[PDB]
Amino acid sequence: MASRILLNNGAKMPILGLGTWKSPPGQVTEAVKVAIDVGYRHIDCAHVYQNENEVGVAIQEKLREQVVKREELFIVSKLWCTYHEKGLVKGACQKTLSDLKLDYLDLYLIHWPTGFKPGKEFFPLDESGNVVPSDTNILDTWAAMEELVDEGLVKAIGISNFNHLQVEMILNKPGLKYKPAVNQIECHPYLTQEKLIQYCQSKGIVVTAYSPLGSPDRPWAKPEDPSLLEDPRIKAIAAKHNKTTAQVLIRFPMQRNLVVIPKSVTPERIAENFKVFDFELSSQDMTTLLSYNRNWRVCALLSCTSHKDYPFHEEF
Ligand SMILES: NC(=O)c1ccc[n+]([C@@H]2O[C@H](COP(=O)([O-])OP(=O)(O)OC[C@H]3O[C@@H](n4cnc5c(N)ncnc54)[C@H](OP(=O)(O)O)[C@@H]3O)[C@@H](O)[C@H]2O)c1
Ligand SMILES: O=C(O)COc1cc(Cl)ccc1C(=O)NCc1ccc(I)cc1F
Repeated sequence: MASRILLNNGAKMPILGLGTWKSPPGQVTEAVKVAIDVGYRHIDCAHVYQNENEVGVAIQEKLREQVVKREELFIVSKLWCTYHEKGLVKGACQKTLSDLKLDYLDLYLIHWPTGFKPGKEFFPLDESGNVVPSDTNILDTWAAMEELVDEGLVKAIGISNFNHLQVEMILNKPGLKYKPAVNQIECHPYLTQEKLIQYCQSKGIVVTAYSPLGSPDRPWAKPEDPSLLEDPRIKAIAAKHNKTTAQVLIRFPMQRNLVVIPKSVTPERIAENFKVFDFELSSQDMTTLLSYNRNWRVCALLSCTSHKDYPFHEEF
């Protein structure tokens, strides 16, 4: 299987990338350096992760060392919810560019479909704990994203955590100039996303699977939640292939024509996670993994559920 997938902007995107949410700032520079040294060419970032400066130090060092050329890297970031307004989008993108020490992003995503009140706080709340919306909508935010392409700040634009109706709304936007290249969504054997993936793929939108290992380090994890890495059924498939459970969990979305972005700051795991191009899951393996779906989400948040554009009320 080829290492990159063709986007609807004409550029190629590496199907494996390194995730950076929760990567501590004192560890992520080494994580990204190691990743690039062992072959990663795609890094998934976001302003809200609070570690783009440190990710950028690694990228810049590897470019300066001539370990890789800029054209060989595929750097992704995301517009946070408190920057959905017309007059804030460019500055948000530029802050990310400055922190990453880049003059363009390969892909810039609307991180969530919901706009929040601008200000210092990433999750502005009212006194009862509900997020405070902005009156921005996904269509006007999209027009602002299109401007970034036309200004040379980003090579591609896309969306993240958009449900099928929200994707459809973007595709049906009056005067749409650039289609979204990517929809980045949670996807793993407990949340298989067949409906949303088929819709996006049918429209030429590439899907990126986040939390492919079930995000065991998510800060709201409960001791009782289901665990992909410990699931004996997945362990069995891994054993049959002489691979680790994580390697199976990474290969799974790859064979569905998805991009996948496992996170690690552990050098041995960063390397392990990249060794997924030399085996194949059978169709039966794939269908068996799909059968484990239970519609379980890592990524959901009660404080945001009443926002008009919160994505997870719809079935898909
Ligand atoms: N667009 C969005 O809204 C959104 C939401 C969630 C995630 N994402 C992106 O997707 C990325 C991945 O998702 P995620 O961070 O939620 O979780 P994940 O990649 O599913 O899991 C990360 C966890 O798995 C561990 N791990 C990694 N490789 C392992 C291995 N080979 N064996 C055992 N454990 C392993 C990591 O530990 P160590 O790091 O300690 O090694 C970490 O605790 C994020 O970092 C972010 O870039 C985007
Ligand atoms: O959103 C992400 O990329 C990962 O999740 C988070 C990352 C950070 Cl730095 C802070 C918070 C979250 C988090 O609560 N995500 C869940 C979530 C956020 C926003 C909305 I709108 C809905 C959600 F489910």
